[PDB]
This record gives sequence, C-alpha cells and structure tokens, in this order.
Amino acid sequence: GISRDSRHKRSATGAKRAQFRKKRKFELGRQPANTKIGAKRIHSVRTRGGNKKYRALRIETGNFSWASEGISKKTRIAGVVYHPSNNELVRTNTLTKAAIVQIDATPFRQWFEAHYGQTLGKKSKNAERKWAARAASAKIESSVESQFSAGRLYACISSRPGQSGRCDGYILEGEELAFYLRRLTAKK
Amino acid sequence: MKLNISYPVNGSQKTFEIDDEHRIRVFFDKRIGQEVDGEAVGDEFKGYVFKISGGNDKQGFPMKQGVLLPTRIKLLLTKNVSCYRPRRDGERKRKSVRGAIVGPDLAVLALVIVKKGEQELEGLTDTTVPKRLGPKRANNIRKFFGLSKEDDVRDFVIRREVTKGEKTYTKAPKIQRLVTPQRLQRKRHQRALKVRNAQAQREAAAEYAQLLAKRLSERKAEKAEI
Amino acid sequence: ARGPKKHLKRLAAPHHWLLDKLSGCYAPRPSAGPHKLRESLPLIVFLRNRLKYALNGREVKAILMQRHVKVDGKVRTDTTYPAGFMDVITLDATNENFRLVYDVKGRFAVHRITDEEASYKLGKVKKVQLGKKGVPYVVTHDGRTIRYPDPNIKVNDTVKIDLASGKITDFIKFDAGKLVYVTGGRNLGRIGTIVHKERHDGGFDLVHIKDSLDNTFVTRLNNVFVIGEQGKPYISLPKGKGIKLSIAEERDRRRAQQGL
RNA sequence: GAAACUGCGAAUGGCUCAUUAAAUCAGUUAUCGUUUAUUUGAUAGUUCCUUUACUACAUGGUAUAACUGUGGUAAUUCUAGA
RNA sequence: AUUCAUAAUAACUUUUCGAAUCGCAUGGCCUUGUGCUGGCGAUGGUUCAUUCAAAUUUCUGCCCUAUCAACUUUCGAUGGUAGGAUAGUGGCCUACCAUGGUUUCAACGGGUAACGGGGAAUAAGGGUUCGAUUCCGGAGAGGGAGCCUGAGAAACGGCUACC
Ligand SMILES: [Mg+2]
Ligand SMILES: [Mg+2]
Ligand SMILES: [Mg+2]
Ligand SMILES: [Mg+2]
Ligand SMILES: [Mg+2]
Ligand SMILES: [Mg+2]
Ligand SMILES: [Mg+2]
Ligand SMILES: [Mg+2]
Ligand SMILES: [Mg+2]
Repeated sequence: GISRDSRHKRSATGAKRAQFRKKRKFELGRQPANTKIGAKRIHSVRTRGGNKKYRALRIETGNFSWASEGISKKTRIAGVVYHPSNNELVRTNTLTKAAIVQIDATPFRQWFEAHYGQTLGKKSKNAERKWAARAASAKIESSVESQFSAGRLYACISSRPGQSGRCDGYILEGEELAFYLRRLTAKK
Repeated sequence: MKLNISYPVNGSQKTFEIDDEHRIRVFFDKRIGQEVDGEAVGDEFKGYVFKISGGNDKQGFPMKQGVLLPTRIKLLLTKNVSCYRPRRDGERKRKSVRGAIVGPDLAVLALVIVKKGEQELEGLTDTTVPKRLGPKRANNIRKFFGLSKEDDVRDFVIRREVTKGEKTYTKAPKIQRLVTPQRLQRKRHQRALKVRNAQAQREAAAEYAQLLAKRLSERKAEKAEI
Repeated sequence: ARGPKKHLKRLAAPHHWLLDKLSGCYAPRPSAGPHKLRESLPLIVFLRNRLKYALNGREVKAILMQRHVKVDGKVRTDTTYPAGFMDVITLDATNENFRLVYDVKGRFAVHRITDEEASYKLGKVKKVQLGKKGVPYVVTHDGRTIRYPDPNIKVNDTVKIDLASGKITDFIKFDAGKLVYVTGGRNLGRIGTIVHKERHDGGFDLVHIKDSLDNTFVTRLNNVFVIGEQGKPYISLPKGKGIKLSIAEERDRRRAQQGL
C-alpha cells in the first residue's frame, strides 16, 4: 500500500530509478486519522513488533496544561480556530498537532477559585491563610483574563491524536499567544 | 425436499421426505430464524411449530445467516464464522454460500421444533437421546446437581462403567478448578516470594544508602583540609 | 531475509572452533545467550571436539539431558549454549572444572581449574547506568546486570562475581601498569601490562601493552580485559601465559620436546 | 494414548540469477534516528468498586472443539442443523 | 557532545502489567483442623540490559556508448516551516512558501549475450580475461498488485483479485 521507501523518488541528479524490489512491509505507511470533534471513537492499529497505536477519531475532550500555574485540567474542546499547515483543517475542525483550539476555561476557572479565590472574570481561615500566602501570584495576564471573560481559552495541541489516540495541549501564553492572536484569530 | 428436523430438548433427530412440492411453499420466501406452522407443512405436524435453523441447496452449498438472497454468492470468509474452517493462522478464503432466504432450489431444510404438537412422531418425540457426558468443572457439577455450595463434588462426579468382557470398571472425569492443598501451597508460595523479594530489595537499598553515606562523609571530610 | 537465521553453514563458523571441513555441511549455530556467537564456544563443540567425552551430537545431548554439565553454576541443557570468555564449565562426574580462556593462538583452550577458582569469575564492565527507581547497575561482558555497584566502578573495569549470587566481591580499575588480557583482534590470547592509552576523542581508544618479556604491541580498547596487577593475576593463567613465541622458537621447543 | 483445543514452528532451510549500472555489493561508518519473538541477567508488598458495592480468593462463568447422531453435494484437506 | 540516563510535580487513559497455571517431594510447629508454615522446578509476566537480529545510514570504489549535451521541476524536482504517516530519520506524503538540484572531473539517455563480492585462469614485472555455480550479501517463486496472521513475510509447498 502506502510506502515510505525512497526508491520511487527521482535521484538527486534528477534521474529516474529502476525498480529494485517489491514493496516491503517494513517500509509501509498508513492513512491519516483525520481526528474530528465529538462522540469519542478510538481505533487500535497493531504496529511493528506488536506495539499497538491508537487512532483518535472524533474525540471531544483532552488534558490541557496551564504552564504558568503548573496544573493540567481535563477539559473538552470547542473547536479548531487555526492550523499553521492547512486552513482546510480549520474549516473541517480536524484535530492534529500544533492545531490552535478553544477549550472550556471552566475547570481552570474553578481551580483558580479554589487556589486563589479572586472571583476571576464576571470561608474559614484554613483556606484564607492559604489564599493570603498564595497572593501576589493571583495576577496572571490580561490577555488570558479576557479569554476567561469570554468563557473559552486558546490552546495549542501538543499531542498527536493519530498516534497516541489523545488530544492534549497547553494554554497559549505570552509571545505565542500574542502571535497567534495577530495571525488569524484577530483581524478577522 | 428433505427436512432434517431436530427436537432439541431430548436431542432427537430425523429426516422427512416431502414430495408434492406444492406444499413446501409454506417455507418459500422465509429465512433462518423465522417460525413456521406445521399444519401446512403436513398433516402429521398438527400444531407443531418449526423454525428454520439452516439448510443445503442442490450442489450441497450451506446456507449463511444474514445473506438476504434466494441465490448463492461468493464471500471472503474468516475465522470463527460458519461455512468455513481455517487451515492456518489468519487464513481467509473465498467460498460460495447459499443465501439465507428459503427457495425451491434447497435440497435439505434444517428445522428445529420450538413447540410440541398434538400427536407423536415415530422418531422425534417418542424417544430421547441421553447427553454424551456430564459436567467436569467443579462449579459446573455443583450447578448441575444444585444441592448447595458447601458440598463434596468427588462423590457427585458422574461415573461411567465399561465392561471388557471379564471385568467391568468405572471411570469419572478429572474435576477441574477444584480447590486443593497443592493449589493453596502454590498460592502461599507465590505470596511469600513476593514478600521476601520486597524485604530483600529494601535491605539492599538500605545497605547501599549506608555505603553512600560513609563514602560521602569520608571522601569529602578528608579533602576539606586540603 | 524475512527473519532470523537458524542455520550456520560450515566454513562460516568461527575459525577458532577448529572444525573439520568435511564430515558435515553445517556447524552448531550458537543460540542467543550471554556471548556473541563469533566469540562464543558452544557446549557441543567443547564436549565433543575439545574433550572427546562424546562421539557425536547425540551423545552430547545424552550428556546434557542428564544434568551432568553446568555452566556458571546452572545446568544449561542446551546443546548450542553460547559459553564464552571467562565462563566456568563444571562436570559433576570426573570431578573437574574448566575456565574458558583463549590460548595465545586465539582459541579457547581446555584449561582445568580448582573448586575455589570455579566458585567465582571475572567480568568486564560494559556500561554503568541508572536503572528504574534510580537504582544504579553495571553490565558485564557476559550480559549480566548487577544492581547497586561500587560508585568508583567505571566503564571497562573488572569485577569479581561470586557466581553463587550475582554479587560483586572486588573490582580492578583500568589504569596504567595493570595486567590485561586481549580478547579480540590479531592479539587474541596475549597477556601483558598496560603502558599507556591514547585518548582519540571520536572513537577507538588505543591501549599500549607490554608483554612479560618486553614485546610491545597496541590494541583497541574494546579488546582489552583487565585481569589483575603487575604480577599476581586474579585468574589462573592457561599453559603458556600468553607470550606469543615466534614460529622459529616454537619449532625449537617442539623439537627439544619430541627428540628429548 | 488416537482425535481435538491450546502453545510453538512453518519468515529457517533448499533452489535459481529474471530484474538490477551509485542500484546490488565490498571495505569503512552511524543510530544522540528506531523495532526486536527467543536466550541470558536483573526486575512489580501499592490492584480500594474511576470509595461512605471488598460481594468467592479453600479460587468467578460461558462457549466450543474433539465426540453422539440427522444430513447435503458428482466432486476438494467442503461442510449444515441438533 | 544531548531536552541523555534517572528523579520530581499537575493531571490524562475502549485502563497495559502487577500468577484464579502445572509436575515431583510432601518436611517443621501444634491452636488437632477442608490448622499455620514449607522445597526443587515448569510455564508465563510489564520494564531495563544482553544475545540472535532488522531497518535505515557516512565515505570511496562499477562494463560499453556523444550515431546520447544538457537533465530534473504542472503528476516533488532542490530546500524551508508545519502537520500526517512510520518502529523510527527523511519530500516518505500533504499544505504553504522559495527556485532550487545534477552536468564535458561526462550528468541525462541507450546497451549489457550485467546479480555484486570472497575468488578463478593465465601470469618476469606491469597486466589480460573470467566469476550462473559449494561461502557471504541481494532478489525472485508464471507476471503484476494487495493483504491477513505473526517478533519477524508485502510469504507464495499463505490468502485475494486481474492477466
Ligand atoms: Mg532463504
Ligand atoms: Mg517533519
Ligand atoms: Mg519538509
Ligand atoms: Mg541479469
Ligand atoms: Mg558469483
Ligand atoms: Mg522473497
Ligand atoms: Mg510467532
Ligand atoms: Mg514448490
Ligand atoms: Mg518457501
């Protein structure tokens, strides 16, 4: 089927190569997963040496890290808003690595409440002493404050759904967030 | 055609010829898994209810469940499916199988009784066929006899007697999954081994930590002065 | 092609096995084990070809299946088990023990040892790594892993294994003026003392070795096996002590012996 | 101890030289760019329903082969129903 | 030489493994019982290492031919970025971008009554010719393609299709 051998390519001089051998199993490729959103559906593919892989088809939730606070939360994915490789992936909401998505902002809001208690967006001393000690770190970033106000958070996918079967990622921050804001998510 | 009919509650079987093909038409355009009434099938099956279990057409091709056609087709058959026994690991073969829908081309129709009729038959319901052999697993015998849970199964294992002409001797199946002191010994051996390996590892780690503490103190207190 | 090979054609077997060209199309292919098949001695080769305790592989199998032979304290009924350098072979009958060491002509020589020496063995440190749960370990030349080693044990050192429990009882660092044994190349079987070594960052550290009677040679670091200090080796040397006399003076010794 | 289920092997061997001209191959490299049954050494006291469900671990149940029978096909290492 | 080995933190998972398996022996301690505790094994079982390997890969080296001088690149050619796929690197493939890459030091094309090598015949030296064939490596199983099972096959005394 799909083959990864370099034999079929032209030579670096531009010459056509003569057929050397039949396609080998140890050089095969497989078709893309094309991971969609919603109604989780994983398929397992058996690979070389056993070592099964997980094809993520139409999954809806993933684990996303907030690298500034050192926490990762399980949160569902709203949609794909940017892909640096192909705009068709954005149009079809295909979930791949490096894809820019919006997720939920809700588990992160609730953790922020429980950890700092700053009623972000619009009891006993046991928690109050902890909140006072964790103060001076309550302020984070205006650009993510506004996304919390909007109710969804910009994230970048860092896992490979077609390989591991999971769509995990991290919240966009700092220069990366400002860059992706300029690129397509803003300026229409 | 022929009707291979089986009465399963006693495991009895017989084959019935039905000529005058204007009467097997009750089966026509039916499929495996559909009940049929026996009065139309014949005057002997008054009230008897048959259901289609299978069949074989002329040329002997078996009928496949799910193939909703009155004709036979070729199919790529795989392991653990009907009409094909693989001869190798992962071998799949293309074979012709008859469709599931009953038609005039069938030579034998395999039927099973689901409801008893009004009369009795010469070889189906008047007799019985005993089961080949009884339960072998411990809880299978315990369920079969249904006495209790705290009961010996050695005495309730079913025994069969075989005569060699001069001496008759009984034999019974070897009970599986039976709890035994040997199994208990194996289990406690594995348990003790896991525990013992845990202490061995902890002791080795403690000794290594002692060695590192000794070297860390000595090799650095000796070089502090220099 | 399509998978691992299971046959070893004769004339493709290692030359140091000293197999007769005729009398067979095939040679005993060593099974997977502690040693590479190029520098290993199968049990059938040691028992039939070297010791003449068997006439053929059928009698070799008859010997092994009686639990008579044991390698490094374990029975090892495998006919083609890859016993290699420094290994200890024990025969329950005949009350003898053997240690597999090359003679100076680069082949395993039948070398008998005592029970005290058969109780232990040496190993060359191939790597020192931190295992799971932060536990350090070392890997010897015979594919053996020993957890919790001495912190000063570095790569290509020598460790002494108790051979009844896989534990290190002593170790020798790799340093100038230590008796080494050559285990590869054209210098198989030589025993000498390290003069110095050449660094050569980028691969193939080079070691200069001086023989007992002042024959200087150089060898790759991969073929160097420390076995003790200047004098007093940790292992009983085979007959010859690895000196590599020239062919003229081997002739002279042979004639002196034969003609009295 | 037939048969059959399970496991392992059947990717070795043997044969031939059609293709193949930087391809194969040879010597020499690299894997800090990966897979690895088997062998050998080491190597799992954490399993609490994804807690106010520890309910059998003196040990959970299903579903089948072989076999008993009814058979189809001219025919194959074809197989159906019970 | 490393973002290495390891180790820690926050979670994640059609929740992987963590022995409901088998054979000989059947001792010790009494709480005297389908009591406790017990050896030598066999078969398994994550992970690391090892071995047998495998796959890709650096440099250099092939016969005749110019009555073959330009070749490659929309259908990837040469690079970049990102993704997908793979066991894994890689235009292996995809999207976008740049216009690159090889060549008289012979590219590209054509021919080979070409499998390569260890080697063989001859041989003052230098050479010439041969190597389908006992060993090594490659390829194939009428021709193609596709695939299942498996650690390992694009297997053919495996399957599927077309000829
Ligand atoms: Mg072969
Ligand atoms: Mg890439
Ligand atoms: Mg690229
Ligand atoms: Mg040819
Ligand atoms: Mg040749
Ligand atoms: Mg082939
Ligand atoms: Mg296998
Ligand atoms: Mg054949
Ligand atoms: Mg074959």
